Amino acid sequence: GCVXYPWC
Repeated sequence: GCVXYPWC
């Protein structure tokens, strides 16, 4: 889970 997901 990258900061932004789904909009990473």
